[PDB]
Amino acid sequence: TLMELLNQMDGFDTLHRVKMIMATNRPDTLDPALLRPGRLDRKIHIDLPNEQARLDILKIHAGPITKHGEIDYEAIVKLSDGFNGADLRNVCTEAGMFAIRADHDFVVQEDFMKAVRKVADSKKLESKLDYKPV
Amino acid sequence: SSAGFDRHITIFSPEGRLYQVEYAFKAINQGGLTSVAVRGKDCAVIVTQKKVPDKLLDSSTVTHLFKITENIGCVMTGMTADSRSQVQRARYEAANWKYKYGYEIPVDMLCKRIADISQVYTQNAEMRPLGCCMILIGIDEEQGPQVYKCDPAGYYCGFKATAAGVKQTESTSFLEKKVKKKFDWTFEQTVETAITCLSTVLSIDFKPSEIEVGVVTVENPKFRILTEAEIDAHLVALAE
Amino acid sequence: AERGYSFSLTTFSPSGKLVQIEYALAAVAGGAPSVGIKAANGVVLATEKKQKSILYDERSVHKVEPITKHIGLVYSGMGPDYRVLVHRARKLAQQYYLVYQEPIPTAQLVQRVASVMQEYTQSGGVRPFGVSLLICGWNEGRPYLFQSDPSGAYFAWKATAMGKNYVNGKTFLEKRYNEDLELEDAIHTAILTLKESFEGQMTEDNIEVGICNEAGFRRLTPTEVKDYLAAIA
Amino acid sequence: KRFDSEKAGDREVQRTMLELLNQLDGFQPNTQVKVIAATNRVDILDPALLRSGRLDRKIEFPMPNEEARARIMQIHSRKMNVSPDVNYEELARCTDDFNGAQCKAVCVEAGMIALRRGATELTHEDYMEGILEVQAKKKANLQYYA
Amino acid sequence: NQYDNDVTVWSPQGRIHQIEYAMEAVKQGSATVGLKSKTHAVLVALKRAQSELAAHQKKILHVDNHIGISIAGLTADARLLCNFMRQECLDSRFVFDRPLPVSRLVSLIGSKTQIPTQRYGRRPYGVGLLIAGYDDMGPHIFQTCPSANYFDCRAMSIGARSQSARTYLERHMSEFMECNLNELVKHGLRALRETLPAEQDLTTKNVSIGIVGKDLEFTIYDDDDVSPFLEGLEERPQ
Amino acid sequence: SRRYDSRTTIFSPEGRLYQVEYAMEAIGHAGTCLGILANDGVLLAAERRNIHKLLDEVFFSEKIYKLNEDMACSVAGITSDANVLTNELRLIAQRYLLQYQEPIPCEQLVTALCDIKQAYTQFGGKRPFGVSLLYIGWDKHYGFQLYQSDPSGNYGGWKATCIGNNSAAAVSMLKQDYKEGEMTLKSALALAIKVLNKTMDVSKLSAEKVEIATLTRENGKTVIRVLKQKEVEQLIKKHEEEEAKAEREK
Amino acid sequence: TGYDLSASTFSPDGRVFQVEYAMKAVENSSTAIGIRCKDGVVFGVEKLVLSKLYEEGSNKRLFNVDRHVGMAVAGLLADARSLADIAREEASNFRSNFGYNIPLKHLADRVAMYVHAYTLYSAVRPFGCSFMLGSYSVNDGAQLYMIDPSGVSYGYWGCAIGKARQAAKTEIEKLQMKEMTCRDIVKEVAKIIYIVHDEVKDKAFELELSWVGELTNGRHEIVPKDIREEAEKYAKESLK
Amino acid sequence: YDRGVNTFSPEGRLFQVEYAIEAIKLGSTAIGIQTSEGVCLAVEKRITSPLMEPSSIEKIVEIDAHIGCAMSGLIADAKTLIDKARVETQNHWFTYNETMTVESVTQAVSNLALQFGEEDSRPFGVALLFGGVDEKGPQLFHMDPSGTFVQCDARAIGSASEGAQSSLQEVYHKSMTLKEAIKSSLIILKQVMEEKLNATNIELATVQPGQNFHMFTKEELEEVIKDI
Amino acid sequence: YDSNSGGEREIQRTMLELLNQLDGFDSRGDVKVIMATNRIETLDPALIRPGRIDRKIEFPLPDEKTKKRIFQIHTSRMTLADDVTLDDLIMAKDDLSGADIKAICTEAGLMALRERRMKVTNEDFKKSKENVLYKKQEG
Ligand SMILES: Nc1ncnc2c1ncn2[C@@H]1O[C@H](COP(=O)(O)OP(=O)(O)OP(=O)(O)O)[C@@H](O)[C@H]1O
Repeated sequence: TLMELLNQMDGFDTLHRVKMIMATNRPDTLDPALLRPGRLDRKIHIDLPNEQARLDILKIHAGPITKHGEIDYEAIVKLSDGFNGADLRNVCTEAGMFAIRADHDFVVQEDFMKAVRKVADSKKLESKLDYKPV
Repeated sequence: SSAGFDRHITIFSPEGRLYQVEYAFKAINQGGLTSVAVRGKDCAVIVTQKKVPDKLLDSSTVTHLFKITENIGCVMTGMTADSRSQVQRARYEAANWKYKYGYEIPVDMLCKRIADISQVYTQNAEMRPLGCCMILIGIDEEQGPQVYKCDPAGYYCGFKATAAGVKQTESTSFLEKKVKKKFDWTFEQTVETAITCLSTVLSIDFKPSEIEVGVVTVENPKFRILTEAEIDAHLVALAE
Repeated sequence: AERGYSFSLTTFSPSGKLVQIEYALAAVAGGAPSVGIKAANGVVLATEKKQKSILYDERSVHKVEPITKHIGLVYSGMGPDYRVLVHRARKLAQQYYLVYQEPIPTAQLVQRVASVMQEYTQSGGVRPFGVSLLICGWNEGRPYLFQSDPSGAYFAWKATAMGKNYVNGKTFLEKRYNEDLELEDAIHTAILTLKESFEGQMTEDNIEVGICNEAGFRRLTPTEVKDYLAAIA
Repeated sequence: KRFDSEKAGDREVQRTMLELLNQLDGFQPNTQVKVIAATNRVDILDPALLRSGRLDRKIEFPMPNEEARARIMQIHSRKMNVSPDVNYEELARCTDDFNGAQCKAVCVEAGMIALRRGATELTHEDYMEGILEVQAKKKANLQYYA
Repeated sequence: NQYDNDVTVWSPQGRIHQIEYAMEAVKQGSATVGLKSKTHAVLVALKRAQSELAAHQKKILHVDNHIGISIAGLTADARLLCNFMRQECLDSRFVFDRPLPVSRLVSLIGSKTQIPTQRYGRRPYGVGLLIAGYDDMGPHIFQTCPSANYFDCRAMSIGARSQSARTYLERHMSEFMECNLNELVKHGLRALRETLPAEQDLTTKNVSIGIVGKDLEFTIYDDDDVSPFLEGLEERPQ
Repeated sequence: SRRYDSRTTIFSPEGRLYQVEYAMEAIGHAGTCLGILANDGVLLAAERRNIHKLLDEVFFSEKIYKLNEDMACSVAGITSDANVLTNELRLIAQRYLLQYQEPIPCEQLVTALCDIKQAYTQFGGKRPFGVSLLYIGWDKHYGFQLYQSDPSGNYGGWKATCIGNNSAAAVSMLKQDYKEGEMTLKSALALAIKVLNKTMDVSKLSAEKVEIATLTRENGKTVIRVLKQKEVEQLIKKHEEEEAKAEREK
Repeated sequence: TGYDLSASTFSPDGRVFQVEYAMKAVENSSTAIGIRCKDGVVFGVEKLVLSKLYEEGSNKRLFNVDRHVGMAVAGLLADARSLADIAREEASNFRSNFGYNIPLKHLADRVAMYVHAYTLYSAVRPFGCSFMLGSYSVNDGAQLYMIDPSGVSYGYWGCAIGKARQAAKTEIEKLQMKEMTCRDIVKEVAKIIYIVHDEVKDKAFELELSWVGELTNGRHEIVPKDIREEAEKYAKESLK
Repeated sequence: YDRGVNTFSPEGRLFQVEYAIEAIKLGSTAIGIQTSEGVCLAVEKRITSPLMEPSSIEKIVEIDAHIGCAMSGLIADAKTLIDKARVETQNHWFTYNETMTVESVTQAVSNLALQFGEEDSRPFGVALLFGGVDEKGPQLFHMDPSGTFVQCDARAIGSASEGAQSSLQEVYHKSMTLKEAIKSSLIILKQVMEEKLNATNIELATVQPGQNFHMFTKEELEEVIKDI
Repeated sequence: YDSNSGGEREIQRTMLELLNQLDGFDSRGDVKVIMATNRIETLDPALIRPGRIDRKIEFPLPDEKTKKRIFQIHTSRMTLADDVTLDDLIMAKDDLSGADIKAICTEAGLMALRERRMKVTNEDFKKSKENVLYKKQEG
C-alpha cells in the first residue's frame, strides 16, 4: 500500500492542488520514505500547553459552565502544570461532575480547586510512559 | 546490541558503548530545569530558575545556586539529591587545596579532580554512577573569568559559553549567533542576554522571583547572588 | 574492604579471545585519529581535536599531556579513561626519579604502566581502559616510539596510527613514510595523513603537533601549528 | 503497542483501538451509549486512553480491608447453614494477602471436610481450618522450631 | 518471583518478602500468651516435642532477676540474641550498678536486628521473644518480630493460631489489671487452652509459666511447679 | 551480587575444568615456540608475531625472555600477561640467589611459579594465565633441563615441546627424528628449521620472522648466544641445499 | 527485567525503581503532617487502631533526637528508630566538637547525606522512612525541613505525609502560618486531622502532638494532652 | 532461585539447613538408649567391601572423659566439631577445676551450630547424640544440624530412625535395666541391616558412673553376639 | 534458528510436548524410540524420567587393543604391504575413532590410485597418514 502512496507522490503526477495531512503517535515507523520531503514536506510537533496558553484553554471551558461570581483561574494554572489540553477539559468537567454531589446550582471555584487538585494529581499517577520520541 | 549483564553493570557493549552513562545523561530530564552559562570579557553570568508548586516553598531553601568558594560559585542540574552529595566534596577539595598548597584553587583543576572521582563512579559496577551535572565558574590571575562544566562521564570541560541539559540544546544554537558576528561582551551585555536565551526556549516572561541569576566579575571578586529588586531592573531594561 | 567482590568479569571465549578487551578495541577505533612518526633525530606526534560547536575553546583542554620534560605522549579513544593513567604515570615515574635521580627510560614507562594496566584488566569487577596510548621520548641519543593497547601489549613502530580508518592510514604511512627523515618532513607527512580522514576545515585548533627533540619534548603552540600547515602539508 | 517495528501482531487491534479512540475524536455522537473497560494490570497501558470519552474515572483496587473480608464471606455463606457462633474478627485479622474470592474458596473448603465430618451444620473451627488449608501453600513439617 | 531473592530488593508493592517469610516462622512456633497487671506480670508459654520419649522443649528462660522472656521459632538466633541479652544486663549492672528499663533495652535489640535486615548477604532473625520487666513505673510487656518493631502492651500473643486467644483477651485484659497474681496465672493459660485442640490436655509438662513482680523476683515454673496453678480449674465445655 | 559472577573458579559437571579448557585454546593459537635435545648446549626458537617491516626491532629478543643468567624462557600467549609472570619469577629467582647465594635450579623454580598460577585457579574468580611458556637452563646435578608451564598449574616439562597446536605435527616429526645423545647442535638446528619449513604455513622460511636463541654451557660464564639473521640465512640455504639433495634420490 | 533489583543499577528510563518503591512504601503509613508557626514548630502524628491493639502511648512516631530538634516520622518504624539513633550520634558529635545547639540546616544535611549514601550501593537498600524536621531558637527562628527517602533536603512552612497527603495539606492554605500563634495552630491542625482520614477505613485511631519553641524555652517535648486538652474539645465540636 | 544460600524459604526457613536434614537420611543409623544404670549406644558401620578395615571407621568417639557422643551422616563433617568440643570441655575443667556437664556440651555446640555465611560457608548436616553422666546420673541427649536441642531417652538417627523409633517406643519402658537395653538395641539393628551380624558390623558405646572407662573393649561384643 | 522463526522458549515448548508425546498419555505402542547426541548435559533432566529411565549408555574412548581390532576390521578387505605393522600405528595415534583410521586408509588408496597400485606401501601409508594428521593439527 505504501508503494501506491509513494509512487503517486513521487509522480508523474501533480498533487499541487490537493492537500494531505498525516498523524501518528510517533515518527518512528514512517521510514526514510515518508520522513523525506515531497510526500511529507513539513513537520509540526504538538507541545505541552504553556501556562499562558493554559489560561486561554481554561477560559474557553469556563464559558458554558456555571460558576459563582467569585472566580480565579490563575490558581488552577499554577496548580496544573504539564497537563494535556484534553486533560485540562477532563479536569474542568470533573470539577463540575464533583458539584453534582453537592447538588448546588452555582458552584464556587473552591469546590473546583478541590476536585481539580485531587483528580488531576491522580492523572499524574496514571501518567506513566507519557514520554514520546521526536 | 547487548549481551550479558552489560545493561545492569558498567562495561563495554559489543560495539563498545556504555549503557549506564547514557541513562544518567537523560537522568537530568527528570529534574525539569535549565541552566545557561555565559561569560563576558571581565565578567561571567549564570542564570537558572526554580519550580514553586506550592505557596509553602521557601525561596531560600530551594535556591539552586550553590557557593563553593567566596570567589567561586556554582550551579547544578537534574535531581538535587545527587548534586548535594557532590557539593560537600567540591568544598572539601577546595579546603584541602587551600591547606596543602596554601593558595586558592584555579577551579580549572577542581573539575578535573572531581572528574577523576566521577571516573571511579563510572568504573565500579557495584555503585551508582551519580549522574548529576556539575557546572562551575572561576577567576584566574590576569586570565579573566572562566566557565567550566562537568558531566558524569568522568571528564572535565570548560568553555566560553556552554549550556547543557534538557532544553539547553536549543539555547546553544541561539547563543552561537549572539556571540559572533564580532559582538563584544560587557557586564550589562551578558546580563541582558541571559534572559534572551531563556525566552527563546521558553517565552514565558514571568516574575523574576522564580529565576536566579548568578554573576562573577572582577570588581570585588567575591561571588554575589543578585537580589530580585535589581534583577527586575535588568528585566525592564531589556524590554523597551 | 566497596564490598570487595573482585571477580574477573572477562571470561575466555571458546576461541581464546577476550570479550571486554576486544570491545574496548572497538572503543579505540571509534575514538579520534592520532598519528606518530619516528624518524632520524626524534619523534613527531600528531593528534586531532575538533569542537562539536563554535562555542568551544581549545586553549583550555589539551590532548597532548607530556609525562616528563623529555617524554611526551598522546592517545586515542575516550578521554576520561585517558586522564586516569595520565595521573598514574605521573606518580609512576617519580619513584624512578627519586631512587635513581635519573630521568626514567621511555621503555621503562611502558613496562610499569602496562603491567598495572594488564592487572587492571585482570582485576575483578572493573572494565579495562579503552585507550590505546602512543608513547615517545628520547633516551640515550636514540629516540623511541611505542604503542599500547587495552590488553596491555606494547609495540614499536616507525609510523603508526589509531582511530577511524587506521588500517587505511597505515598503508599510507607504510609507503609515504620510510627510511628516516628530519623532524620537518616528519611533521609534513603526519599532517597529510591526518588530513586524509579530516574534514574540509583545517585550523590551528583542529589538530595539534607534538615533537620530541633529542633536546627533550616541546609542545608546539597553535601559532606554529598553523604556521607549518596553512598551506597544509 | 510494543516498541519497535515491524511488526506487532496486535497492531491491527491497536489500529482498531486507535480507530475507536478516533471515533471518540473526529465524531461527537460517540458521546452516547457508554462503554466500560477493565484490565487486570496497568503494566501496559496506551497513553492515548486519557480523555472524558476515553478512560477518565480511575481507581486502584487494593486488597479488601478486614472489615470487608469479614462481611463478604458472610454474604457468601448467608445461604449456607452456619452454627450461630463465629468471631468474624478472627478470620478478618487472620487474612493477609488473601482475596475476596479466596474467601469463597474458604467457605467451600469448610463444606468439603464437612462431608467427612458428617455435621449437617457448619462450625466456627471449620472456617479457620480451611483458611490454613489452602493458604499459605504447603507443606514440609513442623520441626527445628521446638 | 525473582525479586524476592535478596533482602535488599524492594518489591514493586514495597513489601519485602524476607520479613514476611520470617513471620511465618513465628506462626509455626508454640502459642504463648503474656500478660501483666498494674502490679504483677505473668507470662505463659507452651512446650512441644517430636516424640513421646523426648522431653518437651522449654521456652521461658531466666535472664535478669526481674526480666523473664518467652521464645518461639528458631533456637539458633534465639540463643545468640540471648547471649546479647545477658550482656546488656550485666553491663549496666556493672557500670551503673543498676538494671536497665526494658523500654530503652529493646531499642538496642531493634538496632541490633536492623543491620541484618538491610545489608546484602545478611538474613533477618526469626524471634518469638516476649519480654517482661519492672522499672520504677511497674511491669512492661513487649513483643519481638523480624521486622524489629517492639510494641508496648499489657498483653500479647504469638505462635500457632494465637489470634483466637486475643479474642478471649480483649474483654478480659481490661478487667485483669485489678486481679492479684493467683487468678492472673490461670487467666494466662486460659488463652492457650483454646488454642490447643479441646479433646486433650494441656498437661503439666507441656506448658511453661513464670511469675515476676516488683517485690517478687522472676522464677521459672515448670512440671510440678505448675501443679499449684492448674489445680482448681474448670474444664472447657463441649 | 552473586548473580553477576560467572563462576569461573568452580568445575564443569562433565569432569573438565571449564575456564582452563578455553584457557588452553588460547595457547593453541598465537604463540609458536620449539625445543629440542642438544648436548653441550640448548636451543630455542620462536616465530615473530608482527612480521611487518615497519617495526623498529629495538626490543632485541622479544618472544624470548631471559629470567636469569643461567636460564631463559620462550613465551606463548598474551605478552603483558607473561610480563607480570616474568618479573614475578625473576624476583623469586633473585631471592633464591639472595638467600642462599647459589643459582636457583630449574626444578623448584618452575614448580614455584606453577603453584602461583594454581592459586589463581582455586579461589577468587580471577582471570587465570593463558600463557604457556618454556624453560631452559643448566644445573650441577641434572645438567640441561627442559620444562614447560601449563595454565592448569601442572608443569608440562619434557625433553621436547609442542607450541602451539601448530607444532603437534612437529611432535610426529620429532618421533621420526628422535635421537639420543647426538649434538651437533647444528643438526638439531637444521631439524628445527625443517619443522617450520613444512609444518608452518608461512613458506620460504623468512629469517626475520623467526628468532633463534641458543645457550651453550660455559664455565662459569654460561654463554648465551643470540644470533643475527645474516648467518641464519646461509644456514637456511644450507638446509634448502639439503632438501635439494634429498630430492636427488628418486 | 532485573533493572529494579539493585538500587545502584539504572533503568532504561534513567532512574531507580528502588527509590520509587521506597516512596510509596512511606505513603501507605498513617498520615503524619507538620506545620510551623512564627515562634515555634508544631509536630503531629496519627496512630491507627487495628484490634485494640495494646497500651496507649506505645511506639509513638514522635521521637526526640536533640534538645531543640525532634523526629516526626512516617513509614517503617524500625528504620525510623535507627535513623533517630544516627541523628542522635551526629548531634552528639556537634555538641562534642563545638558545644552549642546544632543548626537545623546542617543537621538535616548530615542525615540527608546518609539517606543518599545508602542508595549508591547494592549492599544496603534505600530507606523507607520520611520524616519532618523543625526547630525554633532566638538566634535562629522557625524553620521546618522535609526529608524524603530519595535523600532530597528541603523544607516548607508545612508538609504532609501518609496515605492522606494532598488532601491533608489542602486546607493548609486556609491557615495563617504567621498571624496565628502556636497555641492556636495546635487546635487548628487537630480539628482537620479529626475531620480528615475517614473512619470507614479505620474505625478507631489516636492522635499525637508535639511542639517546640519559645513557650517551652527551646525545649522540645510532646505537648501534654491532659494539659488544655485542646484537640478533642474543639475537634469533637468541629464535625459540624 | 538460588538466593545467597543463607536466605529464608517462602514457607519458610533456611534453605541449606532444610536440605542438610535430608543428608541424615543417607547416613548410617545409630540408636542410643538412656538407662538408670548407664547409657548404651550402638551403630551400624555399614561395611561395603572386605577391603574395609574394621577399626578404621568408628562412629562413636568420646569427647570428654565422662561424656561420649555419636555422629550421623558424614564423618569428616563432624570431625571439625568433635575435636573442638573436647577442647571446650577441657578448658572448662581448667578454669573451674571441674568437668563439664552433659547439658553444657549442648550449648557449647549450639553456639557454633550455625556460623555459616559470606561476609563477616556451608552448615554441617551431621546430627549428634550426646551421651554422658552428669551430676544427675546417666544422661542421653539429641541435637540436630539446625541447632534445636531436645532431651531424648532413646533416640535413633540415620536412615531407619523413623522405623527404629517405631519399634523402639513399643519395647521401651522406664524400668529397663542396662543388660536388657543392650540386647534390645541389637534386635532392631539386625532388622535394619543387610549384612549378617558380626563383631565388625556394629559397636556398643556404654558408660556408667561406677564402671568406666568404658568406652568399650574388644571380645566383649563377641559375647553379646552369641546372646541372640 | 533457521530462516525466520522464534523463539528460544517456543523451541523449548515444542521439545516439552515431544516429552509428553514420548512419556506418554496414553499410548502403549512401539514405535520404539532411541535418542542420541554428543552432549547429554545440554538436555534438561526433565526428559530422563519418562525416558530413558532403564538404560542409557556412554561411549568410551578406544584403547590400544580396540584400535588394533579397528585397523584389523577395516584393512581386512584392503591389501597392505608386508612392512605395515599394527603396533606402531596405534601407538602413534591418540584418541581416534574408527572413521579416522578409515579416512587415512581411504586417502592411502586414493594416493595409490595416482600410481595405480592396489597394494598400499607403508611409506605411502605414512605419507598419507600425515595428511589427516596435518589436517587435525592445522587449525
Ligand atoms: N570398534 C570399531 N570397529 C569398527 N568400526 C568402528 C569402531 N568404532 C567406530 N567405528 C566406525 O567409526 C565411525 C565413527 O563415525 P563418526 O563418529 O566419525 O561419525 P560422525 O561424522 O561424527 O557422525 P555425526 O557427524 O552424525 O556425529 C562409525 O561409523 C563406525 O562405523
